[PDB]
Amino acid sequence: SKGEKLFTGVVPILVELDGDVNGHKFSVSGEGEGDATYGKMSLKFICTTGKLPVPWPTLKTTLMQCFARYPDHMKQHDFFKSAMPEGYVQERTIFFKDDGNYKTRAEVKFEGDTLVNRIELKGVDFKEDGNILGHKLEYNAISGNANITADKQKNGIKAYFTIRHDVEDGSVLLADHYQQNTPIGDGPVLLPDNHYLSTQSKQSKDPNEKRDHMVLLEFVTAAGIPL
Repeated sequence: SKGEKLFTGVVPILVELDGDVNGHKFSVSGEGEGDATYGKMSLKFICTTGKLPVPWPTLKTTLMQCFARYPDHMKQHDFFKSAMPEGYVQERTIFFKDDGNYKTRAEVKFEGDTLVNRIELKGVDFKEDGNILGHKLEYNAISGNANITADKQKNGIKAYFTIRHDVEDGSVLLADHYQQNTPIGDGPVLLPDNHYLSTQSKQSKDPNEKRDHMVLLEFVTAAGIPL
């Protein structure tokens, strides 16, 4: 596969999310640019249905690991680009400690020159007055590692990690992520040795934007296999 060549330049991004969390229905769209050479994404997301009924930080991981920078010595481990342009399915369960869970299914693929991330999210068993539906989580940066392993059975990958969300009382809300990806096309893909993706995130607001929204600058770097 030559999916990697699709990412040497700056790539426009389009994101669409339809969500239902305890019957609160909402939609999110996003736009921006990926520059995988530098592991970079710059993005702006908007709630198109009014007020987001969950905190923006709980949606960050759901809302494109194809833009990670794989160092040259690790290029043979980049499943995410190998699947393009036909794309991959990305499925998670996210278990929020002592609260509900999200189930997500996304298709990530090229539509012409645009990289499109289309997502359905279903959340169940949330506490209507807990830290999520109660909007009690810090709006600050989620950085850290996503652990990747081959799923030779499905010809894709699994991933796993725990996100640590700060709560506004000084406590921490743990979100355990379980991830499966599979190629959409039947062409060959790269099945990796164990490694991780390291994400550095800066989150911000646009002072001219009236819609409920989130601005993100992300840098993502493949690591864990030495030179």
